[PDB]
Amino acid sequence: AQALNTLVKQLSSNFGAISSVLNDILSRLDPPEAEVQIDRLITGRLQS
Amino acid sequence: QQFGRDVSDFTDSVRDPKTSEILDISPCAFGGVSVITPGTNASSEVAVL
Ligand SMILES: *[C@@H]1O[C@H](CO)[C@@H](O[C@@H]2O[C@H](CO)[C@@H](O)[C@H](O)[C@H]2NC(C)=O)[C@H](O)[C@H]1NC(C)=O
Repeated sequence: AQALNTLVKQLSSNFGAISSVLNDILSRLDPPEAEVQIDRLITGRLQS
Repeated sequence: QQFGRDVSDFTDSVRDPKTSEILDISPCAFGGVSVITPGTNASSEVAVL
């Protein structure tokens, strides 16, 4: 149960990127720089 | 209140701003697909799961 928590806590971590919600980097920044910060969320979540 | 959250911070329930109806939000659907086969020499038909 603590593994499934620890996986699911870190949905909320930004991993140093802009925001833990994708739509807030989608709707609010430039789609070039939106690609930058979601690619930091994609790899950071993929390490977890 | 206007909306609710699950055990995460994901939003699961919403008060409808047009009629104050309390709604719930399911996941749409997803899941895994498994294929069951008797083997290629004996047959070439499958069931899915
Ligand atoms: C939006 O508001 C209107 C009124 O501002 C709602 O109409 C009322 O609906 C209730 C429930 O059927 C009735 O008791 C009232 O007589 C209605 N009033 C009027 C002036 O029509 C309407 O229901 C609201 N929208 C939704 C989707 O519920």
